[PDB]
Amino acid sequence: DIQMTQSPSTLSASIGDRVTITCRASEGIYHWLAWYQQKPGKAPKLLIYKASSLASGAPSRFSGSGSGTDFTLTISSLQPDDFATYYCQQYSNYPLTFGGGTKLEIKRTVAAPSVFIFPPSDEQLKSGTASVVCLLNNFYPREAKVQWKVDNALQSGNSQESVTEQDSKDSTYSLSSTLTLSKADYEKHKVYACEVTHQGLSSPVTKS
Amino acid sequence: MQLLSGIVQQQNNLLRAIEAQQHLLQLTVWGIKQLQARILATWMEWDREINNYTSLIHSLIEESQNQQEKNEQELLGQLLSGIVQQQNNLLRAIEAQQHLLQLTVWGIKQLQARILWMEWDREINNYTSLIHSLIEESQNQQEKNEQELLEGGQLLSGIVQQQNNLLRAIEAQQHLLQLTVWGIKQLQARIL
Amino acid sequence: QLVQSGAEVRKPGASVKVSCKASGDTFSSYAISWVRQAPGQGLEWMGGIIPIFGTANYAQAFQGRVTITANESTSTAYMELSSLRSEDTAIYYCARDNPTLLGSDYWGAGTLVTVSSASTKGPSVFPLAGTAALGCLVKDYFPEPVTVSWNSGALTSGVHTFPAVLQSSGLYSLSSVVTVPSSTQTYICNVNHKPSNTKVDKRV
Repeated sequence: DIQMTQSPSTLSASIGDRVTITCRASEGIYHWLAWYQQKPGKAPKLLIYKASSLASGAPSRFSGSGSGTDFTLTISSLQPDDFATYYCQQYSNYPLTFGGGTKLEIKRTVAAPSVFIFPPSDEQLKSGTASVVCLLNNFYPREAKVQWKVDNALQSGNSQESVTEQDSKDSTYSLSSTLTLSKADYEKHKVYACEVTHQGLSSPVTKS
Repeated sequence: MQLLSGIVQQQNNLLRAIEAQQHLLQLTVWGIKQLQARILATWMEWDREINNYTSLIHSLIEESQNQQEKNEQELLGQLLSGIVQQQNNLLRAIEAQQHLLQLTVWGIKQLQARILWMEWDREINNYTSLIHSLIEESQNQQEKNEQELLEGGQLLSGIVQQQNNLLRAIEAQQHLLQLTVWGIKQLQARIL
Repeated sequence: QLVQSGAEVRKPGASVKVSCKASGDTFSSYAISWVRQAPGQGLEWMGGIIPIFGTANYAQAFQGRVTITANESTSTAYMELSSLRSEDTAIYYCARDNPTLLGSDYWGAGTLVTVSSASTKGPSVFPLAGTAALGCLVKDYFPEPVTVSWNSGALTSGVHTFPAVLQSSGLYSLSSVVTVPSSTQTYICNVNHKPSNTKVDKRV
C-alpha cells in the first residue's frame, strides 16, 4: 500500500511565525493529497484538497504545494487557532492512507513549574493502596522529569504521568504524577519526596 | 445574424451532449452495481445501450465541433468573444469527459470478463487532471463573462446564465464520473 | 449530517457493529470512510464503501476482521470489527468522502469503543491535600469518559483536569487540581461518570 511520511513529527513556533510541514508518499500520487487539521477532543477538519485548493472555511494564510511524491503545507503567519495536529491523506489509490501527523506547539519564554506534593488520604489507605500525587503547575517547555523517592536511597520505578494540552492563554503545560504503593510499603517508610528537573530550574527542586 | 444564430444553436448542441452523457453515466453506474452484486453472491442489452449512446454522443460532439469552427470564423465585442470561448471551454470539457467515460466503460468490460491496468490508471489520471483544469478555466471565463455584462438586450445575459447552468451540469457529471472511477478501483482491488 | 451510534464496551474476542446515519443526498453521490484513532495516536483508515454500488475496500491491517455495509433503504452505513483486542480501543469516526474534493468534507462525532475485561464501575474520589493548591483524585473507574467541575462550574481559572491514565488493574484514574490564593471559601469537585450513572461531589 501507499505509505505517507510526515516531517517533522513535532514543531514549536511563536504565534506570528511562518511554518512549513511536509508529507512524502512512497509512490507518485499526482495532486491527490489532502491536509486535515485536528484539535484534541475533535474530529479532523479538511483544510486543503487536491494538494493546493483551500477548502471552504479555511483561511488564506494556509497554502499547499507539491506534486508526485513530495508535498508541503505552509502557514504564512500563525494565529492561536492553527496550533493543532495536521494529517495528510492520499486519495490516489485504495486503500487510502494517512500520514503519521505533525503536532504544532506554541513557543514562549521558559517558565519554572510551581511544584506541589499531596500525601495519600486516610480513607484510601484504609483499603490497601496509597496514592501519593505530585503537581507541576504552569511550566514551559513540555520537557520535565519527575523522580519519586521514598526514604532517599529508594528512587522508585512504579509511577504514572499525565500532561495537559498547552494552555490557551499563557501557553504552558501542567503535569500530574501518581506514585502507587501498597499500604504496607507506605506505612513502613517515613520520607516521601518528588524531585523535579526542568529547563527553568537551575537545580532540581524537591518537595516532600 | 449568422454568429448570433450559431451561438444559439451551439447552446442546444452542448445541452444535448450533456444530456446524452448523463444517460451514459447512469449506464456505467448500473454496470458497476451489477458487478458488485455478483461478487457478493441483461448484459447484452447493456452493451447495446452503451453502443447507442456512444454513437449518439460522437455525432453530437462532431456537430458541436463543426458549429464551433463556424462561430469562431464569423467572430473574426469582448462579450461575444467571451461567449464563444465559453462554448469552446464547455465543449472541450465534454470531449474530455466522454473519453474518461469510455475508459470507465473499458474497465467495466474487463472486470465483467473475469466475473463471467497500469496504463489504464495513467490515462484515468491524465484525463482527470485535464478535466479539472478545463472546469477551472470555464469557471474563470464565466466570472469574466458575468463582469462584461455589467460594463444585445437580455439575449446575451440569458446565454451567459445558461452557460453557468451548463458548467454546473458538467461539474455534477464530473462528481459522479469520479465516483465511478473509485468504484471500479475498489472492484479492481478485489479481483487482484 | 453524519450521526453515529453511542459508546460501546466489549470483551476481547467479541465483535462490535457501529452505525453512521446520513441523508439521502450523501448516499446517492458520496462515499463513506471509517477512520479510527486510539488515545494519543494518529488517524488510521479502516476502510470505505460507496453506497450506490455497494463496493468496499479495507486497509491491509483489518482484512479478515472488518466488514463495512450500507443499506440504501435507511441511508445507514455500518462498520463491524471482529476478534477485538485491547489495542482496538479507540474513537471510530465515519467520514463522507467527496469526489469533487477528493477529501472528507463532513465527519461524525466519533464513537468510543473500549475493549477490556473490566466491568463498568464508578470512581472513588479522594482529596488532595504565595498561593496554594488543592485537588481531587478520581480513581478506579471504567470505562472512559469522566467529567470534572469545581463548585458546580463557578470556579474556572487555575483548573487543570488531567488526561486519565489506564492503570495495571484495567481501571482508569484521573486527577483534577485548582490553584487558589492561600488567604473562607469552600471547595468541592463534582465528578460525573455517565456509563455507571454515578455523580459524586467531594469537599476538600
